[PDB]
Amino acid sequence: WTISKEYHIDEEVGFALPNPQENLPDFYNDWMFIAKHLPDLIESGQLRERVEKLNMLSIDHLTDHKSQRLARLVLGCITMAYVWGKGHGDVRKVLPRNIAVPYCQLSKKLELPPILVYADCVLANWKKKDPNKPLTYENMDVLFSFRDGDCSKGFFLVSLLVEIAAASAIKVIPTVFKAMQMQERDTLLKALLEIASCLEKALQVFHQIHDHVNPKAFFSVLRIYLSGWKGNPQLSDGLVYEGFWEDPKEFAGGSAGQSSVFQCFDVLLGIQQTAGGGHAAQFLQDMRRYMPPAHRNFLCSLESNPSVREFVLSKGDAGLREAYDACVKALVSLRSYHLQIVTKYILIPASQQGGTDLMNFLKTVRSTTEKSLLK
Ligand code: HEM
Ligand SMILES: O[C@H](C[C@H]1c2c(F)cccc2-c2cncn21)[C@H]1CC[C@H](O)CC1
Repeated sequence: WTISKEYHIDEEVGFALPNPQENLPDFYNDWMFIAKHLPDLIESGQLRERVEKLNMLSIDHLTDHKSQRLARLVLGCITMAYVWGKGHGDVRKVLPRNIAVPYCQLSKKLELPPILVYADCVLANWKKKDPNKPLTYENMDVLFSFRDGDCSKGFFLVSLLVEIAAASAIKVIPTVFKAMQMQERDTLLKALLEIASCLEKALQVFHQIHDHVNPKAFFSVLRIYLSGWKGNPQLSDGLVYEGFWEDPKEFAGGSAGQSSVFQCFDVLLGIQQTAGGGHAAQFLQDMRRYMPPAHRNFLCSLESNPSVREFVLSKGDAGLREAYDACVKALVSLRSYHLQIVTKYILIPASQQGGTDLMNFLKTVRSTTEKSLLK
């Protein structure tokens, strides 16, 4: 009773793909070579030609979901490398048909947009060095990078380690809703203290970012390859997916608003982050379309259950209010620390070279979390 079945949420890894596939069938060896040698092919300036000189491979040889997730990540990384190139200005506004058609095919099959997404580069872009050793940074590695010294391993692994840390709270969600219907007051308080404990533990995981991500490398390099073609001046009308669409289609770039973890606690605790017409709420709602289907289904199914904030508010129980508030406080702590990280990794490098609009969105989301406190 957690239903890792219907909503595809693993007990230890959570929204992450449990044990992602490292290699694709030999049929797709031409795809795998490009994706694995992206730093070299970009630096040498022969990535684009090597992509242009590909044959349209059929997505029919991708049998299981794991291989379909790998190919999504493989083609997603190739697309970002093709579009952005060296990342200095020369942008390709047309994705070749031999890449654009199979990518769009597999994208429709997995109900995800044809752009690199959080679920590709974080949830499915990992492996454990020794399978018998635990899930720790030191025992882990990413499958794909963009450039040498892009700090993508540190960026993707720390996001994943945070996502895994938060999974420990997702398994107590059924207990929260059942304790509410059965009116098991003490169980609900204990369940809320357990969620708060897990979110407090996930804050220490964030600390690891400083050890494996450099401000200059993230801002001047990594940031470029995660950028998309929705509201982007250097791709005004979007990107053309050759032989699939007639018109250039606009797709949003990489966003952690695509992480189901933070969105599900915002829903669970009844923090009005999606409710309203404002930019912040609209953006977070849009990013749900960039999540795997089972995961966006879990978020609306949580919305379909009675409110935890309203239940706690309906009772003159200080102990239940304190437990609920510990969860909210743990979320404000994560977002307050995250705002400090964004100052180091975006605000300062930008000053030594937009960023204010990103700061406003984050401060608003944090504000909304802060205002959800009962007191
Ligand atoms: C170098 C470190 C990091 C930087 C520079 C960074 C930057 C940003 C920026 C600029 C945003 C603005 C909105 C967007 O994504 O479109 C954002 C949002 C977000 N980031 Fe990070 N981030 C970092 C690390 C992390 C990590 C490790 C996580 C863990 C999962 C994370 C979780 C989030 C979440 C959940 C959001 C959505 C806003 C919210 O719900 O508060 N970020 N981040
Ligand atoms: O915030 C965006 C980046 C986004 C993101 C990925 F994309 C991939 C993996 C993890 C994360 C993450 C953590 N916290 C924010 N994120 C960033 C992308 C480039 C844009 O130009 C500016 C926003």
